[PDB]
Amino acid sequence: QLQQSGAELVRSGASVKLSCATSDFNIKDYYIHWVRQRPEQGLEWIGWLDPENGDTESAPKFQGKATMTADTSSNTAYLQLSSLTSEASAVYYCNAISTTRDYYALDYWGQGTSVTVSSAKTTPPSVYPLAPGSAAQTNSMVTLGCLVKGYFPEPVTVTWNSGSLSSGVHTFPAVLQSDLYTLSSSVTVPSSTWPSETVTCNVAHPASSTKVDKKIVPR
Amino acid sequence: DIVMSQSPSSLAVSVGEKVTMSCKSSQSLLYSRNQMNYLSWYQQKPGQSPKLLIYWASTRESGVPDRFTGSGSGTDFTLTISSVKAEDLAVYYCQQYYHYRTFGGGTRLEIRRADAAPTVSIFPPSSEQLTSGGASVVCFLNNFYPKDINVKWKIDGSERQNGVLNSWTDQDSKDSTYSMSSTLTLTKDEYERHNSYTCEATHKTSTSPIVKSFNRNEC
Repeated sequence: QLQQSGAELVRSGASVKLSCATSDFNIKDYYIHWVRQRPEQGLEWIGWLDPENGDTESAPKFQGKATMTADTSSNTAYLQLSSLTSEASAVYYCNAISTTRDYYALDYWGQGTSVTVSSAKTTPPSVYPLAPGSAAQTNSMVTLGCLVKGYFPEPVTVTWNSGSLSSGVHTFPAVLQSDLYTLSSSVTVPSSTWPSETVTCNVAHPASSTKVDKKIVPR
Repeated sequence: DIVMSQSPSSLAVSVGEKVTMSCKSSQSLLYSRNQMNYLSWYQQKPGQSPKLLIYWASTRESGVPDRFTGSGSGTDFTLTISSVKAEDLAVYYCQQYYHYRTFGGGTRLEIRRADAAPTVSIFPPSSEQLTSGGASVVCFLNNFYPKDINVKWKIDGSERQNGVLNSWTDQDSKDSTYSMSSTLTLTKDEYERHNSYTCEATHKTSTSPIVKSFNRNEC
């Protein structure tokens, strides 16, 4: 299981340092590949690095614009992207591959790092509880929501009751309006569980170290 | 530089049916003094990192259902899924690793299921957001199929087609339905200026518009 660094907001023309680490094995027994995916776009290969000897290779597209290094001491792989442009805004993945071990190729992937290249500043979100209107209890099921408004950049994580409520949960993709993101999430539980029991939506915005817990209380 | 092209760009099939998607490269991926086809297939479920399914054109990765089969040689390749499961929903890509690495445009696999009417919920602005001068009205339209749906907002009878944010979730891995969020943002003043707010939806599942509304007056 690979661990990648957190979301990054970088200024146009600046550079970024991305990390990919693991403690479940020696990164020396693998080849490290970096891959990126732009919004509503496909996959794009960037290059590979052999931690074992420092050998590397980049796609023509990223020649002399993407340094790849490794620190086998802490079992970590790095990818440096220089002179970043708005086009480089995407989700970067690291992929550790190996076939010299068993009769099957070992393939591991990181969770991805969201890199946004922009002139805008990070903006924490406002979290608003969405309680049903007076008319929404004479039913059997009840729907509640949380509105995560005006943040930048992506992404945000939303959970309900710290993960104890997952079935019935819907988290909608963020929409960009006036250079700020807005996202909403809904959860549907039995009318017998709420308001009798407390429902809370938890929001985290990595880019701004923002943590919010908002309890949904009836109107 | 080798170019990869895939077809179809997307297709929908119901659970249990067989599916075949192809991949084409502008140059042969079969190494002469080796007899190996340098091609691979990856699967990427929504929100997740891609996963290796097949390499060497036909070698299945360990832990990959026998449902997936890779065939082809030279410039023509195919990925086949014997009996599609609702969990197979994702985007499939082929990658050549003959000369550098390049990914095809991918094939999006959707799941066809029985039609389902949406469960609609409308939410007045939060007392907290109003205390900040903002007023967002939200409407959720959950668990519906097909994806095609029409939503319109009405305020005191007058429709509003400006200042509305809509977002669709990816098809659900479990029930194969779609959900959508529609947010109407106004200023507190404009909000306090009217009484009736309506979220109206049209879906092929009904010959009548599903309507939900509330009057600011009530508590």
